[PDB]
Amino acid sequence: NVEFVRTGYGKNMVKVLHIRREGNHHHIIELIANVQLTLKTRKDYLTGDNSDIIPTDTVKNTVHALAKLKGIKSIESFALDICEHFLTAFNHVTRVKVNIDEVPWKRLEKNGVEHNHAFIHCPEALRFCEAEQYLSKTPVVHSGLKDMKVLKTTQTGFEGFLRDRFTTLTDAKDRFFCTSVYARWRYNTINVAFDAAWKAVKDTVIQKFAGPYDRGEYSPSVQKTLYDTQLLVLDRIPEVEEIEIIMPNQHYFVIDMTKIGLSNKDEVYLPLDNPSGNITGTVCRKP
Amino acid sequence: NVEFVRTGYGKNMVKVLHIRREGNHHHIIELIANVQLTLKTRKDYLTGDNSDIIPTDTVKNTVHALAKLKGIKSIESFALDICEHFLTAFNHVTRVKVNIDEVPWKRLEKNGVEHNHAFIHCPEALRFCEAEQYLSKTPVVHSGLKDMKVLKTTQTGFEGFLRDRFTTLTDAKDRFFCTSVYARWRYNTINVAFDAAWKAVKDTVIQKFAGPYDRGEYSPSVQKTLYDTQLLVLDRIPEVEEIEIIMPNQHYFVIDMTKIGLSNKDEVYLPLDNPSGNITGTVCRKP
Amino acid sequence: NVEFVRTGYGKNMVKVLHIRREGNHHHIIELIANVQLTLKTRKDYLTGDNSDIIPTDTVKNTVHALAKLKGIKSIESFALDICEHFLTAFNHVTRVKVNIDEVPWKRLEKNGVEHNHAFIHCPEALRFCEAEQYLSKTPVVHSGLKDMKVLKTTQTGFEGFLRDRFTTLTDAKDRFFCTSVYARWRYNTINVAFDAAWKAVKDTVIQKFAGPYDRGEYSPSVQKTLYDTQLLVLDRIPEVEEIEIIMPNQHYFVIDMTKIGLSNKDEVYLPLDNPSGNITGTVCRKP
Amino acid sequence: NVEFVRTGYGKNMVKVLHIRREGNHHHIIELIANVQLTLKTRKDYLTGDNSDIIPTDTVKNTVHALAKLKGIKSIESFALDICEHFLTAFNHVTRVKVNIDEVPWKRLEKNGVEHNHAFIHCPEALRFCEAEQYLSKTPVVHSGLKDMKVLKTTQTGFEGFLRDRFTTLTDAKDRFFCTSVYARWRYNTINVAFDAAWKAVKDTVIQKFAGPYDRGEYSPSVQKTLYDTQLLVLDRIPEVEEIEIIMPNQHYFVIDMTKIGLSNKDEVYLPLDNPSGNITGTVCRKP
Repeated sequence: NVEFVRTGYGKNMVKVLHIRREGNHHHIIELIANVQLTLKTRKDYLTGDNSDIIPTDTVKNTVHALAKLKGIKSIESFALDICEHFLTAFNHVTRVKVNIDEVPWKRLEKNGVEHNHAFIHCPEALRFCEAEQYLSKTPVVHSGLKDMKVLKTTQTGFEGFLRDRFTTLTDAKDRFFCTSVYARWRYNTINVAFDAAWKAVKDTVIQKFAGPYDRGEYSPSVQKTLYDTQLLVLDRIPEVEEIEIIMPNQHYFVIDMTKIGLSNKDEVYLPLDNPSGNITGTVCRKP
Repeated sequence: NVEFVRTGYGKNMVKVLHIRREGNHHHIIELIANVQLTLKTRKDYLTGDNSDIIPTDTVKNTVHALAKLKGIKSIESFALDICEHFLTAFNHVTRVKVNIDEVPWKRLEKNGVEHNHAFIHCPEALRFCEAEQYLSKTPVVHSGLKDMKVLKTTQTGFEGFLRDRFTTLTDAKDRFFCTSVYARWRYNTINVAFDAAWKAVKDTVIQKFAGPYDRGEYSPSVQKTLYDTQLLVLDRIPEVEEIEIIMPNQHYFVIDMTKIGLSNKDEVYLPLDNPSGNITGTVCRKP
Repeated sequence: NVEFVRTGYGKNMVKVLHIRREGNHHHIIELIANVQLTLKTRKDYLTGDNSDIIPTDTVKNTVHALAKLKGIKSIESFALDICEHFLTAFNHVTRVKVNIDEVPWKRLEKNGVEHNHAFIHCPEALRFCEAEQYLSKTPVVHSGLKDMKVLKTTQTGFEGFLRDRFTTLTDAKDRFFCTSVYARWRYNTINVAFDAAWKAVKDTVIQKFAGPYDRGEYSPSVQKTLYDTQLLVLDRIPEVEEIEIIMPNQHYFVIDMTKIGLSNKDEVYLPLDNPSGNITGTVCRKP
Repeated sequence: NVEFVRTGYGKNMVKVLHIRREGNHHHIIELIANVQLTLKTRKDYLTGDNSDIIPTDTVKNTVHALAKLKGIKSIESFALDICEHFLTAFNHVTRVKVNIDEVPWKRLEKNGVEHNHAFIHCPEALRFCEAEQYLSKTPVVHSGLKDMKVLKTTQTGFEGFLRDRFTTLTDAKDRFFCTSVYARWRYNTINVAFDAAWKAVKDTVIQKFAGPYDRGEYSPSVQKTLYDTQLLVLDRIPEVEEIEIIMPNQHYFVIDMTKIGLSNKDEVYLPLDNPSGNITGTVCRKP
């Protein structure tokens, strides 16, 4: 024979919007939710016995209901509520994992004035989270951002690297740096101001990336920029225990025009989709 | 036997970023361009004669070159320069059409302070344009916006429609209205303040959709909203001669939970991707 | 001040699958349909009067309904039925347009035996159609194929073209030719064997592109290959009156490796997404 | 303060096509590659020291060069060569992980003869792999298939499930089953006939999904179909050690037409993108 390494089932792509009407003032949150369950029994896989299966339509129905019953403050707490539900409202469930994405609605805003009930879509950075809980254990939550495409046109360089027989790249004291940042962090407590924690992380990444809006900040290696950002998050948000960052390097190359008799000294650039540099890192607090 | 009704060829997906730097204060524009040429001879089609063909690679080189030589003030004027170039540098080109999309870079901004050289991607709406010119004739420019996703949670209704065998819909005094607006307008002259124009059209659409940030504005049929915005655009911008608008109705339905013994008082909603209402309209000035 | 040039509304992305079970042998057709209606009255746009509006939900319901009632033999005939219905079941509808996309289900098959009820998704090319009819007029049908990606590794060249100030490209005796074909043709009668005609066009396109299967056939100009195919379709199918073809030129370049001291003698190629050649043409029968 | 958990960097989306010409017979492989390296030194993150950095542009060139130098027989073998190189041509590299996706070119074929140099795109299923190697250690290869959309119109059901407060679903003896299979397996030796292994796994999955092309095989639970496929994969291919399979449930629901006074007798269906059932599992050989 064989041996199970891992099982799970659930409903994916459960889209939902929750509204809270105050005055004429509406609060809105829309997300796409994915829930996975692990069972104590594997008779479902072994012999096709369905008697312990919560039907995927039902888990769909449950997410909708919990939205009504518990309400939705943040994507994280909702995830935690879904988790706790499947672990306490049932007995044969050993593990539940919720991954949800938030739909980036932004309240319409004419300088300081905010519309009571109109919103526009602004994918600046995309918010997501995950909450995973084992039966009778304290839950684990990750939060993160993705697709934050930022661009700086100077105060970046790359020099003094290893040259080998396959190397053709020449040194550069100045070059574009364009990325689409992805970040994912684990919390040390279930007790966090999630909305606020999130904002802080985001603001940190953009900040160490851009530096002072005046003179900028020179960055000599995206590795070092990446590490410096990690450390800054860990100081500002004590409840973050671990942080992972992915920074693609989406290239803009100066178009050489000598073969057509023009001298293009860094006016016109060719944005190149593929391929792309990729720079990663995951750091945690010394236990 | 047969007859040509229409020919064209060129290069598509020509990406470019043009930068203009004042020391540490940098200005940028990035776009994706498509250009098409029509030739006087069809010997290329009839007999495979390449004697009159301007290679697509040359069209690419040219878009690159003109970006350096002419600079890029707007995606529209860039579009007009490409049209003019191929009609005057050659004798046998009868028509040229350039369709271009702007990559929506936004200068980074915190609390009134704006970064000298850093950008974020937050597409309220995506900008695009077209310029089409025949030999020795005056060129025609269209400009437009797309993928502007907006949501209204109230101040919309839909009642008093026709019932037939297939109608199941009941009257509604109040409901969500969500759309992803697309608009395209033909200018009556090449003499336009393009940046201010495009923004003016956008702001008009958002303002008429949302209404006052105080109370909103009721709309009984999206057709009328569509029509009203058209008229409003024709008042606000004299150089616009014709305007087309497509408004999807991307649906948000109140989830019935009675089958699970809960009463959902318009709190939790189901976003439904497909299908979607589609309401279009095209209006021009009466000569 | 103003004047309508064009109006229309409807429901889009209406997905539907129809099944016809004879023995244990199931026949299936799945499509995504979008229908647009034009009304005699414009009081809906002008004054928010909905009394002539056939609700888009009803348009949705009707497409589901006609499917049961008329059944679905082809997307073209279904499109024609939708047309006929809205024109004959109402009097205030002046125009209806149905554009349909077909989901490329292919019956599962191992060694000549065909599963009675299992299917796999292998979109060699994607099929679509359009039907447009004016009140009490004879309808017009278009059919076409899209996203048919094919590649040749030889028997193509591009020499004897124009050099101008911006040309850098040299003669090429041999090169890859890769495209993603789009074709769209109008029938001169509603009386067509649609499944057979469509297949005929497709086979013509690939055959004139690729064959004979041994040594292939040299083509000196993509313009000419496109054209010869237009003539071959017009010879094989008397009911096609007009045909349009678009062929992107998706580039594969031999990677120059001399700068790293290797000689790449046309072994390793760079597939490049952007930019792309584009070659178009529309010819019709000499009336 | 802190301590590293995981570092890595490289080039992503490296596209490559390798051609091998015999007679008139051309062989082709087109793939897209991702390479990640881990270094012994962390001076790069700590202080922005680049003296140990192999530039991503170099990794791109290395990949290109290796395609020419070593050739490309399978995407797995190419992956292993890239691993091998960076670990042996250098000293400071502690780990390399390469991920490759294959572009599904299929040789064009009519009436028993196969074209010598023409291909068409039929992603029946999409192939991919991963090779990860630590310095001086034995490398690990995973391979997989994805986006295999298969559909059956009968021989599936779902009954005898667990009921709770949020359940509305009723027993169902017969229903459509549409999935888009994803499977990924680890080999216990890097010494494998990859092309055949791949193919066997693929055919096994479509095999067990459809049952006999005559009567099908009744299936009561995708968990069992899932598990059943996993064991047949492990018995037919001794070199796969662990197997992961994910199967979405892309729903096709019978359209109730009674509210418009029709009986839709399991003829017409609504395909639903969202939400989707999801059933996963990972089983391995017991050590």
